[PDB]
Amino acid sequence: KSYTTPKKNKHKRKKVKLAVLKYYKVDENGKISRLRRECPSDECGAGVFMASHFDRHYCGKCCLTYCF
Amino acid sequence: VNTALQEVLKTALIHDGLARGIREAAKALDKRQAHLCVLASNCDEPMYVKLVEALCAEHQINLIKVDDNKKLGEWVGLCKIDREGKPRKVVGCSCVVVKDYGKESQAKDVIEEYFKC
Ligand SMILES: [Zn+2]
Repeated sequence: KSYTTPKKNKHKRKKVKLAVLKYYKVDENGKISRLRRECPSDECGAGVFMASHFDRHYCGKCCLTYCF
Repeated sequence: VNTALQEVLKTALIHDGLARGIREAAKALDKRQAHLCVLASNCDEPMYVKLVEALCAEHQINLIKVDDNKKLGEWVGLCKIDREGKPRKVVGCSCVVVKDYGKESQAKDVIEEYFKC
């Protein structure tokens, strides 16, 4: 119930709809292009992409952050 | 060819070679094992048609058009419950990839000969 300590919620997943639009892009022809890099690890898949933050990125199963 | 698509979907469901969704289809085409694909046409997609044929028609693509997603959704069986009549609440399915290992059947040769042309 409502105790003295206030309730703090967890990391709620916001409904970022139509994220598939951020996966690829369409040119005039049928060729494809991407804005995300590819993780070369064997634990990562060939199609598994990598995140996009302001300075660095973040993998999936790999969880490697390539920094300069 | 409707019964051929029905029996190859039953083969994929009976051998667990059927997969649902578009992100796994993207992973399958990027990993270069996508052999069979079924598209959707005349649906509620506002600008997704050019996107879905742009990310679909790369190489070795069999063009199969389903008129309704909801008719496709009950065909795939996203919510295949209450089999003694009508399903309760089904939502239509998007484009899927069929990586089925059942290449030997009574009509797989007919399917491959139809897709040879
Ligand atoms: Zn990685």
